[PDB]
Amino acid sequence: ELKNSISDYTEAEFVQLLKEIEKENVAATDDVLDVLLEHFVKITEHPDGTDLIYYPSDNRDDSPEGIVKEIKEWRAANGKPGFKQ
Amino acid sequence: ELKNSISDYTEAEFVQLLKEIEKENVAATDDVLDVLLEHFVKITEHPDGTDLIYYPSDNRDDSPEGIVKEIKEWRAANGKPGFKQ
Amino acid sequence: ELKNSISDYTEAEFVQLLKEIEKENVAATDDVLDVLLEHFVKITEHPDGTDLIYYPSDNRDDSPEGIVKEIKEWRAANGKPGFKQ
Amino acid sequence: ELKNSISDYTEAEFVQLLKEIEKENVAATDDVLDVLLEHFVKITEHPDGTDLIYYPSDNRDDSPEGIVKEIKEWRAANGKPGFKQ
Amino acid sequence: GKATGKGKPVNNKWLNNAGKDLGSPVPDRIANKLRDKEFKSFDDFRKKFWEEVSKDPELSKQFSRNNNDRMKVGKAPKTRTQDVSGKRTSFELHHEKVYDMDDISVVTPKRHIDIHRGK
Amino acid sequence: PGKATGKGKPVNNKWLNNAGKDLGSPVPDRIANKLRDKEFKSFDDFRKKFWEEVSKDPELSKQFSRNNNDRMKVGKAPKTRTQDVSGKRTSFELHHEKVYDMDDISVVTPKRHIDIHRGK
Amino acid sequence: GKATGKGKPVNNKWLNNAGKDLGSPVPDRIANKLRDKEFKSFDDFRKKFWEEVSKDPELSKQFSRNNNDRMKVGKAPKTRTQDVSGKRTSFELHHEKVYDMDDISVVTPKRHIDIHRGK
Amino acid sequence: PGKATGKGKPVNNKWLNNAGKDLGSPVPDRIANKLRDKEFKSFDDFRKKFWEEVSKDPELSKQFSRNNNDRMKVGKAPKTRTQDVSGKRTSFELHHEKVYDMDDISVVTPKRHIDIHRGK
Ligand SMILES: [Zn+2]
Ligand SMILES: [Zn+2]
Ligand SMILES: [Zn+2]
Ligand SMILES: [Zn+2]
Repeated sequence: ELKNSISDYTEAEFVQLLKEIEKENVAATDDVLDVLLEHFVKITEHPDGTDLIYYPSDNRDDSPEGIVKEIKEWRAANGKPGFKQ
Repeated sequence: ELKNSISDYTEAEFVQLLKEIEKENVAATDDVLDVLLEHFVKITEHPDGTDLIYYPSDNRDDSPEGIVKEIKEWRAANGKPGFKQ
Repeated sequence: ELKNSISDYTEAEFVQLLKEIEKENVAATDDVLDVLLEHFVKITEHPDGTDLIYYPSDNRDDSPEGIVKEIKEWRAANGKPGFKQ
Repeated sequence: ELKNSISDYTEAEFVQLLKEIEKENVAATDDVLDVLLEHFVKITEHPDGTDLIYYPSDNRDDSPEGIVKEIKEWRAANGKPGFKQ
Repeated sequence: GKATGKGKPVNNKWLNNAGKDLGSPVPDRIANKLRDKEFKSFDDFRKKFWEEVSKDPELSKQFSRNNNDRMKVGKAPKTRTQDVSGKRTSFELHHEKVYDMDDISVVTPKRHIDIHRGK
Repeated sequence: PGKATGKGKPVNNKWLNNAGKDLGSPVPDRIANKLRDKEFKSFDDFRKKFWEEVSKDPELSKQFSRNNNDRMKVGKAPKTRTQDVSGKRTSFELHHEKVYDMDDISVVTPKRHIDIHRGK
Repeated sequence: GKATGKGKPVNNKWLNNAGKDLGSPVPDRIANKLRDKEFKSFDDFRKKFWEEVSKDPELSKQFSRNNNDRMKVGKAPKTRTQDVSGKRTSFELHHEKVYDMDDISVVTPKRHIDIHRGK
Repeated sequence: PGKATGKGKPVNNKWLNNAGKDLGSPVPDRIANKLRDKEFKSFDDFRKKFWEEVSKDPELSKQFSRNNNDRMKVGKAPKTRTQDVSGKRTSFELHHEKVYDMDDISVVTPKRHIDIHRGK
């Protein structure tokens, strides 16, 4: 379900949220996609927001796993709670 | 896919939209649901909007079939284009 | 997620599974629906299987809530584990 | 909606099908996924079936776009009908 | 081709005997809605047939909410568990003797198989 | 975190009919009996349990549509009528007159709720 | 109407300056695929345009997997967060002076607004 | 329920290339180091943790497609090639030669797995 924070999502669950966004990316319109994106921006708290998805750094894989890795390293470097474990 | 006019929906397709709304009705949050409801209100153009779904008149059935039937009759009665046919 | 037994589903989660089936009921084909139905039959262990959904007893409401009630009463009457609580 | 022939799918629609498969790829079980994969194998008619998805040749991109492109070229090369156009 | 035929009147248990003999007939009211209509194939007729059924107040009330939803999109209603046969779990249309509604009936999968088997 | 207390009040077949007036509708007594002495993690937890119990009460559930009953069953507040919404607040809200005292809790439409807190 | 125009050659950073001046031009190779084609509306042209982009190896490689998927179904790629404007979060096509590709450019929402504002 | 033990074996850039022969592919040593002394509820739990660790190992993950890496990331076994499937068994399976001893665990295709248990 759409939790409120990263701490409620296991790495696998977050990947499922990313694949849902990938599905809406190819939908006829962005009505649903943009709501899922706002949710993603909200819970990750990363300053670059959606860029993590649409403009991945060249220092990591452009994939659900790479997105989770970057978020994981950033949240750790900033003393914020990580994914559920 | 979310069209933008009732004339793009066959009665069957509209029922599918109503089923999607029922699924989100039971989802953890209303994030997606509310977007689907705005779309419904927009394309139907009925003054009572979401009431057709959540507050159906007693003179009709509380079902997807009843909702489509009432929209069909209301739109026809007001000279607006009907479902794709 | 598609758990293995009723004991893994809270009443609300089971209702979500029923609404997913309601959505597939109106899909173009029954490919996905029939898989969800087999899963429903498997975990409920009710002898009437899908009849609980498509041929509800007149002694209860033809609805997700009524389906959950019947399953709940039947599983209790047969000393089987109930929904997660 | 799941058609029954590649000729019913526009390239865009086929990508949506591939995205649905990617979403089920990360689902708890493969119940739905496997049904979507059988459909994919059936309509594509490519001898290597699901390999196009899970074991893409290196001479092409491992992406929905690459999958559609390879199917398109393989089908055309074998005189079979192409994507809806 | 075009749909022809009169069908027959049915009670509040139309498909009650769909698993016996040749099953249930096309309701007269339903035949009145489809008569003289053209269909690309029988499958198209089947879809239209079920959609018409869901619009008939007297017939629809004979089905659960989930089955009405199926018919509304042109799919056959699911039969009772006891009447299915393998992956065939929905009512089927049997041709007695392809658009003559007077030669068409609704049967369960189990009965349909028995019919073409001499039973 | 705390326990639910209170007796609530008796209601008829038009329970939320006045949720858009005064302090709104009270917690039904039958509902209070089912939640009394129950422990909740937060008020939000109470709210979910509250609506769920409403969906199980025959006399109350019949007062809502199929779509609204599905919402309550999973613990979400039922949608209000279009005329009673306020912006993105489109579902019934629980108001505290004076945290788990059911006799200080009532159901109000978002529109009415806003006016209550603004001296109206 | 029909699409006309030549467009211009672009590097491996085609939309690098979409948020400056009049943005990026229609790539010549893309103009070669759309030239002389008819479209019911500009929206149809926009959809075809993006679909063509996703098929161009040199251009597609300039976008992430998620953005290529968008273009593949005819939707504009999302811009960087810093370039959005309210609910306008995807690249937009600006008409300089409606199917003259030489008068069309790709701009970010933020820049597009500034353009029609004199900035 | 138990703890994972074993050292596993070194592997190259073609780890599962022989999963369809003999006893299949061994548990990679790097993977064994990450799972050693870890406690699991069941073997199925070990299997999930196993594939997840595989998805995090740079050298191993690069040996799979994007779609297969997504499967392993959530703990599901990667899909085998079409030619190595067996009916509804379309994903790599873990075989015990002699429950959590990683040196007795190997990865095999369903086709090969079946022949192993039938003296082949
Ligand atoms: Zn027959
Ligand atoms: Zn208040
Ligand atoms: Zn402009
Ligand atoms: Zn074995």
